[PDB]
Amino acid sequence: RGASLQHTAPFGCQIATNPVRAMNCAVGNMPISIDIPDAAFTRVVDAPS
Amino acid sequence: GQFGDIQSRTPESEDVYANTQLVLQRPSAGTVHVPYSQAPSGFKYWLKE
Amino acid sequence: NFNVYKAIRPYLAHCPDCGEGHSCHSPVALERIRNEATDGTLKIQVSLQIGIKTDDSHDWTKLRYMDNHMPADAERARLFVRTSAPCTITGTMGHFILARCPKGETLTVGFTDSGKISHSCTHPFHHDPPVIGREKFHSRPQHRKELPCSTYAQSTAATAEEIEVHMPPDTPDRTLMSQQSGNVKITVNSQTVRYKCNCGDSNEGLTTTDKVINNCKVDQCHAAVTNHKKWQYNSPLVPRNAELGDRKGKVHIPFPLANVTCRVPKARNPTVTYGKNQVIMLLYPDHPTLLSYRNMGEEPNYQEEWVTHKKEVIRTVPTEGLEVTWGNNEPYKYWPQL
Amino acid sequence: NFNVYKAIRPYLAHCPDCGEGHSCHSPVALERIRNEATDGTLKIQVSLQIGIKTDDSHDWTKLRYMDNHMPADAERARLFVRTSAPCTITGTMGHFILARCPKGETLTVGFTDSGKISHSCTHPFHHDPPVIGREKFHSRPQHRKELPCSTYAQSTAATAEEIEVHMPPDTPDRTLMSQQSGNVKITVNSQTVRYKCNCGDSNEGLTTTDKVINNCKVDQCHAAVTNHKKWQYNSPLVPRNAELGDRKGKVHIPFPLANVTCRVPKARNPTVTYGKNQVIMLLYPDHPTLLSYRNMGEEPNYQEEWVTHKKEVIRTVPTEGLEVTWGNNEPYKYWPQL
Amino acid sequence: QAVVTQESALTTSPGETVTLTCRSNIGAVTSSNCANWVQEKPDHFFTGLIGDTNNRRSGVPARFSGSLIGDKAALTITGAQTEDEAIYFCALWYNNLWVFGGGTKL
Amino acid sequence: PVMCLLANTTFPCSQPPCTPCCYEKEPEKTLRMLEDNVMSPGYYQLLQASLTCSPRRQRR
Repeated sequence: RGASLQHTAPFGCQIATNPVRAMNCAVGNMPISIDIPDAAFTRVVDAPS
Repeated sequence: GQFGDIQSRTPESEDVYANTQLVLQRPSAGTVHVPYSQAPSGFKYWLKE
Repeated sequence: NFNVYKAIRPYLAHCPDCGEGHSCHSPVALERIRNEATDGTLKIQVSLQIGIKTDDSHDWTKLRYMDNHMPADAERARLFVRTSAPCTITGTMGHFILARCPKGETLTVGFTDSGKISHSCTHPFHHDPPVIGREKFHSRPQHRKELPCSTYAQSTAATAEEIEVHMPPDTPDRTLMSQQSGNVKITVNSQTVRYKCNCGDSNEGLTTTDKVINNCKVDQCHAAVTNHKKWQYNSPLVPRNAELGDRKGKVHIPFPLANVTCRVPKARNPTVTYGKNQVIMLLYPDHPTLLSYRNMGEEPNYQEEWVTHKKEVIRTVPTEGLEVTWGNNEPYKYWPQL
Repeated sequence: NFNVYKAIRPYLAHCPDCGEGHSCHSPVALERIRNEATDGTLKIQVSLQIGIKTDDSHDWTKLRYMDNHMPADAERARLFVRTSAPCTITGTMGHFILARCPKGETLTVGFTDSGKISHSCTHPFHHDPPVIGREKFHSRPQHRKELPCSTYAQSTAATAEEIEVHMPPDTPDRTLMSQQSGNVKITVNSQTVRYKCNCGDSNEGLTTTDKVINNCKVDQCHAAVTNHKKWQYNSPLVPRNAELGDRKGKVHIPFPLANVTCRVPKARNPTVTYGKNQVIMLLYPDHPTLLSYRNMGEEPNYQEEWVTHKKEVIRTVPTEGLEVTWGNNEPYKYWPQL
Repeated sequence: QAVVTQESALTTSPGETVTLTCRSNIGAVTSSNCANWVQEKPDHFFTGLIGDTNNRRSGVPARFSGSLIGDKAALTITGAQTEDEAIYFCALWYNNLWVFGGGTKL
Repeated sequence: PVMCLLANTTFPCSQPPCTPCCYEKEPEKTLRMLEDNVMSPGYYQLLQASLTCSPRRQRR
């Protein structure tokens, strides 16, 4: 039988199955692009000194 | 887990130097069962060793 | 309705482990001891029709087999299975028998007959349990980890169940040859008496009544009863019909396996003295524990060990880290403290 | 007089491994497996009145399992102790049952019910006591020394022993109130029935009357059976005073252990050939035989091994002497003379 | 077996003792079963005619009491009348749910 | 909707080609019919219909 992908997790990996899932796939980068509303950012006069 | 986990400061003494790692576990599922994990007999291990 | 035991016919089989070194035509033929039970429910095939009354109906205290060309009905209590210990009987439906028996390499099926006829069914039954969790624990646990596993349940209804029954070859009988003394004065008893007489002229006949032969000895007449009254579970250990081809039926079967769960143990994780990149975990396992260390990054070096006594694993923990899956619990984390 | 079951009560506790994997509230639940005895006396804590009569008789043939609001008395031979197989029960009184079983890791204390309900409490009972001696003994010796060890002795005196005889918990009672015609004509039938309707108004009362309620839960009238007549030796399976404070009691505890001395055998004298500084001894053990050879003086060299097959160990006999002990006989000293 | 049953023709007169059976076959209908001879009207008007297995049935006539009588919960309408004359629906319950049997049309 | 064929005619499934009540009287004819419907999908409903508690000693 042997150890499964959870039992044999390289990469610091979290093995998931049915469906296969990289829970804690410890690798790489994630590009997060937040186009937020700019009116959330109060201006240079909007802040205290 | 030490050989001498129950320390009798007197031979029929009233004090017991004992840190057995008796950790209470989660409750019994719908039935009154004491979920409580402890270390084994350290003098029973001293009986074993 | 479901008169499948009425459709059943008790037929004994020449088993090899019958007791005293002699296996014979007993009603206790272990046909196919299925080890498909993922949780540990053994599905054995029995030579009797277990759970069958004398009229083919339910015998709620009775066990059914074929005794002496008739139904061999007995008590349902005495039919036991000794694999290595007194086995936990699950169910008796037809040939199908449910076993929560002990672990072993052999299996005898010892059934107490009506005249105390303890028929043995001896074979190698390598009863070995499958592993749940990391701990080598045998018992049925009080609390612990949920393992969704198999279980060879005793579903007696034949949903995908099909036993190959058939009218077998002719049941031989030494009483069918009658004392005609040099005549063939064969008594029938109402059976399909295929008598091959060893004398002149008509030394044949699938007779239905008693005959009288001239010039043919009683040792010449080989008589047998026509085994064509019911479908019997046509396994290889039974004498199949050489007078039949493939004319055989398939009836519902017992013992349907299903998916169940199990409770496993998670033992007390020992103290971990943390020194420089190395934590000594003084674990005291009470079952044979699977403790695994894995690297926290790409190069895992996936070590695993089975524990019998207490031991202090000096885990040289990486800077990437170490996953320590001991017991049945979640694996411990090792990040090196700066 | 000591009617120990008078303040006693057979308490059916949820033993998890009862047989067939299911937990059940049987009184043969293994409360406390006292494995303290050095000589093999295992004291199983019995949740029923094992050895005590159900009617409070002191009867060795009567084991009263406190079944369903009554004492149900069964035969004394209904209990076995299958650890690896059924072991020899030495005695059984009330809450205690001290016996001698074989080697094993699970322990199912089987008990006979009144309908033969084999309450076989299966816990993990890792029973194998490490015996002292120069050989790994199995049975009682022909001639051998009585080494002092423990023994769970058969005096059932409740002095220097105690059970935590706390208050009996209130029994749950779904059996009391009926759904008269589909509606609330509920009954008490003679207890401290903590009745509580599934609606306001009639929603309380620890009385013994009937409930005339409508439009609501007929099953919503949920009640309890109050038993203020006896305490119980407060086993951890039993639900304690969370519907109580700390009003707990204490009573005696039987089956008290004391010291004994068990006779163990010593093996045959091995064949010893003494050549030039060399003492070759051929030990053939009947058990795992401790053979230890050391110096007779300041250089210890205290080597020792358990022996399992025939072994012709050649000790280079020291000038300070070869002190060897191979089995339970006293050791040979070697003076390497000449 | 669902029978609060009785004699199939056992009725009283106008003001007569309509003594029907509403009982089980092996003995009585229950009292916590409420073996009664309840009312059965035009359009099958179920109600307490004589109900509760020892007691009366209010909303049925002033005579109707389902009790221990006959060979069952005896639905004794002591003054069951021309307005009380209907199906004495023999009710037998299990102490969880009450089931009407056939009843006796008085 | 089924097509039972008991060597006589293409009858329905449960009301077979010569079904029902096959096992209580002609058990060898039931064995030939279980040769048919053991190889027959529509006679699988005769293997459960005139087979599965549908013999000639069927009491209903």
